[PDB]
Amino acid sequence: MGFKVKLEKRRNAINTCLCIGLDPDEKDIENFMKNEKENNYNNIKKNLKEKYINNVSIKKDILLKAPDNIEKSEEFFYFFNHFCFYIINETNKYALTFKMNFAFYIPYGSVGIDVLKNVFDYLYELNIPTILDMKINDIGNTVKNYRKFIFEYLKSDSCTVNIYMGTNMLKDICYDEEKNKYYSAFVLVKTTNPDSAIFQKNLSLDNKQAYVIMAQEALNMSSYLNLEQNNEFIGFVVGANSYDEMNYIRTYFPNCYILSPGIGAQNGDLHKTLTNGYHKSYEKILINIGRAITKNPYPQKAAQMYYDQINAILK
Amino acid sequence: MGFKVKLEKRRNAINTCLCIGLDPDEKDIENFMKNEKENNYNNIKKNLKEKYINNVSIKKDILLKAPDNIIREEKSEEFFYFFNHFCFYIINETNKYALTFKMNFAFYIPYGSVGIDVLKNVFDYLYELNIPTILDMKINDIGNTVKNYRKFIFEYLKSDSCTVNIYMGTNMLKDICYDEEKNKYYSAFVLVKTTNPDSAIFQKNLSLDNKQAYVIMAQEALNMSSYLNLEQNNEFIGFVVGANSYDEMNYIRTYFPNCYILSPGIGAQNGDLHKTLTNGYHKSYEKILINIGRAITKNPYPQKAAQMYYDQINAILK
Ligand SMILES: O=C(O)c1cc(=O)[nH]c(=O)n1[C@@H]1O[C@H](COP(=O)(O)O)[C@@H](O)[C@H]1O
Ligand SMILES: O=C(O)c1cc(=O)[nH]c(=O)n1[C@@H]1O[C@H](COP(=O)(O)O)[C@@H](O)[C@H]1O
Repeated sequence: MGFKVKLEKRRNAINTCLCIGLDPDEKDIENFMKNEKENNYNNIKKNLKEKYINNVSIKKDILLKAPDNIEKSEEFFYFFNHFCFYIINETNKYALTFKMNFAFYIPYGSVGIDVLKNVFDYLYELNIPTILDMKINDIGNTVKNYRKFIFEYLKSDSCTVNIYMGTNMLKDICYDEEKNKYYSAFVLVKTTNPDSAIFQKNLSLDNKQAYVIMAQEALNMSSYLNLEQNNEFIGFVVGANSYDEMNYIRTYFPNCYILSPGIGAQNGDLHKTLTNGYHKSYEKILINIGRAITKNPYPQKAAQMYYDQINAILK
Repeated sequence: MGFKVKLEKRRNAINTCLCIGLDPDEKDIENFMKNEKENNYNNIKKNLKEKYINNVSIKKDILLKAPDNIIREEKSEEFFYFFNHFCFYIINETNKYALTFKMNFAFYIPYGSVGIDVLKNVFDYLYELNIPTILDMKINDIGNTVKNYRKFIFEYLKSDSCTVNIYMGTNMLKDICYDEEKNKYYSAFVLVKTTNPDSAIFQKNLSLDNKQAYVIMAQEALNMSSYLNLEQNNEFIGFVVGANSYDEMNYIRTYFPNCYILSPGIGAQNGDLHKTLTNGYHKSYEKILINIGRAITKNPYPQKAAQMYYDQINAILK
C-alpha cells in the first residue's frame, strides 16, 4: 500500500520505470469524438466492456450509457472521460505509474474534476500507482485542503509540490496527524522550461545553487516525519534536459526518488545521463512522457516503443 | 475594462484598500448550517432576497428554494446548498466595506467538483456586484499548460486577477497575463514575500548580486510586466508581500514606486496593519491591499468585524 512498496511490487510485475502522462487538452477531446462518432464509437465500446469501469463514482449512470447525446449537457463530460479511459486501457500494461496534471482538468469547471476523480478511481481499482502533478503551495492552514483533496478524495499515491514558499509545507502535505497516514511527494528541483532557472540556478547560498539548497531542505524534511519507513518518501522533479544537474542529485542523494519529465515532446534524449545520470533500481527514476504517447495517432504502440527503448538498460 | 481602472473607481467610491478574504472551510459550513437551522434560516431567506442571486448559472433552481435541501427532499444537495449560501451570506453581510474580494482556490476543491460549482457561483455573484476580485491559487507550470489555468481563471470565472508563484520561471507570466489570440490582458500578483515563518530559507537566505531572492524576483516580475505591454492596457503584475515583513515591505515600496501590492496576514497569523504595515507600502491605497480573512468570516458578527477593520484602515490611512 505504501508508495515505496506499491511502486516496488509493480516494478517487478512489469519492470520499466515509465510514467505515462495523461494531460488531455481541448483538442484531444474533440478529435477523439470527431472521429469516434463517425466510427460507431468503437473505442468507447471497447472501454464499456472493460469491467473495472465500475469503481468510477461520478455520473456512473451517464458514463456507462451506450454512445448517445440528446448533444446533451453531458456530451462533453462523456468522451472527455472516455478519452482518458481509452488511453489507460491501452497503455497501462507498459506503465509503472500514471501522472495526471490537475491543470488540464479545471479550465471547463467542475465537469473536469468529475472526470479527474473517475480517472483516479479507475487507476485505483487496477492497482496502478498515481501522481497528481499539481505542484501545490500555500500556508499550513490552507495546504491542508490540498492534502485532503489529493490523498483523501482522489486516493492518489503522491503529488508534486513547489516548496519555494517554505519547506514546512511538507509536514502538512505528507503527514496527517488527525489520522496518522503518511503520503509521498515530489518537490520541484529543476524544471523543464528554457528560462527555467534564473532562480533554480542564478540564485545560491554560499555558492551552492538554489535547486540544491531546495533539494537538500526537502530531504531533511522527510527525515523528520520519518516518511522513508511508513513506506512513503519525498523526491524531486528533475527535468529531462537538465543533464548536468540530474547527475549530481543522483550522486549526493543516491537512494533518492526522481520524477523526470521532458522526453518525447518538449524535445528530449531518452539516453544520455537522464536514464543514465540518475540510474538506480529504475523505479527511483520515473520517466514521464505525455503528449508523445497521448497525441500519437495510435498509442499503446508508442507506449510499447518507449517501454522497449527504455528497457534498453546497458547497465 | 481594465483592472487598474476598475480598482481605481471603486476606491474613490468607498475610500479603503480593505481586501476581504472568503476561505470557507468545513466548520464554517456546518456551523452556518446548524445556526441558521437552529434559529430557522434568518440569513438564507435574506440571501434569497438579494438582487443578484437570480443571476447564478449553476443549480440556480436549487439555491432558490425555501430553506434547504433540508434533508427530506434531496440531502445530496444539502452541502452544496449551505456552502454556497454561507458565501452569499458573507458577501451580502460584508461587501460594502470591500474594495476587493479574494477567494483561495484551496478551500473550494477538497470536496470534489461541488466546491468548484460554489466557487463559480461566488465569482458570478461578485461579478454582477462588480466588485474587484482575486483568485488566490498561486499557480505555476510550464507555459502551454499554464494556459489552462489562464482559461479557468479569466475565462470561466471572469476573475480580475489571480496570484502567481513565478519560481519555475518568469516567462510563465507571458501565458497567464496575456491571451494572445483574443488579444487580451490580465492582472496578477506574484509571490514575493510570504507569511510563512520558515518563509525565508529560500526567499531570503538566497541571493544573486548582493540581493535577496525576493528582490530579484520582483525585478524579474516587473521587467516581464514591461515586456508584455500590460499597464499600457490597464493591467499589471503586482506583489504578494506578507503583513509581518515590515522591512521587505518598505524596501519594495521604496524602490518600486507605483507597484500594486497584495498583503495578507493581519489577524490570524498575528501582526496588525494599524501600524507599519499600511504606513510602509503607503500610496493611493489600491497599491496596498490589506487582506483580512478568517477574522471576519469566522467572527460571529461579520458585518461588524468587517466594519471595525474598515474604519481602522480608514484612520491609519491618513
Ligand atoms: O509534472 C511536472 O512536475 C513537470 C515539471 C517540469 O519542470 N516540466 C514539465 O513539463 N512537467 C510536466 O510535464 C507534463 C507534460 O509531459 P509531456 O506531455 O511529455 O510534455 C506536464 O503535465 C507538466 O506538469
Ligand atoms: O497569496 C496568498 O493568498 C497568501 C500569501 C501568504 O504569504 N500568506 C497568506 O496568508 N496568504 C493568504 O491569506 C489567506 C488567509 O487570510 P487569513 O484568514 O486572514 O489568515 C489564505 O487563504 C492565504 O491564501
